[PDB]
Amino acid sequence: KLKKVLDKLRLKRKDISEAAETVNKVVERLLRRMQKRESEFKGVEQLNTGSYYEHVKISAPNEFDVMFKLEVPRIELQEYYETGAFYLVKFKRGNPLSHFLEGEVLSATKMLSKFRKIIKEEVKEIKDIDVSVEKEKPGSPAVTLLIRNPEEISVDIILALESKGSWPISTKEGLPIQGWLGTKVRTNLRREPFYLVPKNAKDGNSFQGETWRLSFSHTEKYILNNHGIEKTCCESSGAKCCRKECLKLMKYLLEQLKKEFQELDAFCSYHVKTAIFHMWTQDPQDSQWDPRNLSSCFDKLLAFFLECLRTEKLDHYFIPKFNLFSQELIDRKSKEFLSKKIEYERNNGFPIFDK
DNA sequence: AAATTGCCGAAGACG
DNA sequence: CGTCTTCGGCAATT
Ligand SMILES: Nc1nc2c(ncn2[C@@H]2O[C@@H]3COP(=O)(O)O[C@H]4[C@@H](O)[C@H](n5cnc6c(N)ncnc65)O[C@@H]4COP(=O)(O)O[C@@H]2[C@@H]3O)c(=O)[nH]1
Ligand SMILES: [Zn+2]
Repeated sequence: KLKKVLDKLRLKRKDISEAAETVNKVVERLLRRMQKRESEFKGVEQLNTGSYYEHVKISAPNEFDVMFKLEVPRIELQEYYETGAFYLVKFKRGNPLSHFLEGEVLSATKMLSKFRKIIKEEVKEIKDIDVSVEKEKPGSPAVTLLIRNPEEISVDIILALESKGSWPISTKEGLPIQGWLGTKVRTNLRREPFYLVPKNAKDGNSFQGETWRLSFSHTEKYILNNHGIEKTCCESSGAKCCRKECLKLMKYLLEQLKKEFQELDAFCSYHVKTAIFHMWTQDPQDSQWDPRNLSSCFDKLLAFFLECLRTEKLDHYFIPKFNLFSQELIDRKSKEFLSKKIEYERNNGFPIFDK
């Protein structure tokens, strides 16, 4: 049954070819524009991120996430209150970024506005492809493209500051992978740079326009590609596990529920991905994720998610004091609403999987 | 030093 | 299952 759902969720090679060809053409053109010439974003490099490049994209290849990352040396971070995730950026000259300053502080809003303006002008010159820039979203770090290939494809272009220093201390007790992927992996991952994206902290019913947010799309991608306690997990001379399949089933469940209940707008795939990371830490043995145990693994994930929902607590995997299910982010009656919907599908063999 | 190229793992496709 | 194929990612090369 779950097996038949996964077959339905599996992407088609022909759809992947058509979508990728068009997406890569458009992105490459955008990145080229950033490089040339008197652009403040001149040194940006591309990193592909999110569901599709993690191989956990379901149903259709119609959503692509890409980071344009700018190394900016000699920055000092100041934690915006005690959020753990949000920061203000200051500088340790006649530099490319001096006009994005709001006093001594590097403004996320200003920098993102220019970045978006450049993309809009470049997109206007694309004539062989039907692509447009979607309207700006409140507190989004993304410049979102809309492509008609003729099928609809969304591409999020995410500006990110790259910092080569050690990660901010709010992450010190995050990434608890020591009994799973191990201490050498954790240490090496934490020696990689960290990123800030111009997503603003929500302060009441407004946004703080200078704040940036930590991003670990890079570490997350590595983990999804290197997810076993055994090095050969899912390799050609190793054993297939069901970790990713279990994540797909969960994303699907949430996706289907979101399509018909508007009171679930505050929930998203990132909550599901965060939940399963915790599950992978809780159950690190590959033997616990044998494909023969898919049903029980999915049920265990469901139970864990319901418990996060009920206790109003889902710790960011990298920033443990940052609660994705705080009352401030998601109202209590939204969590109770999702709770009842999940229990129903769980007690009725997921009729919603039949669309 | 932008752009090309080699190399192969991940996973879809099909028997 | 095994074998084949395409795509993504990386960095040496020029
Ligand atoms: N592409 C992309 N979109 C993002 C990201 N963060 C947030 N968003 C979209 O930006 C709009 C405002 O974000 P919200 O905080 O209101 O809603 C998000 C956020 O709560 C959380 N979420 C999603 N992704 C993350 C990541 N990567 N880290 C931490 N929290 C995350 O859940 C909601 C998910 O909805 P979303 O598709 O992200 O839409 C957000 C809103 O459009 C981002 O990093 N990358
Ligand atoms: Zn595996």
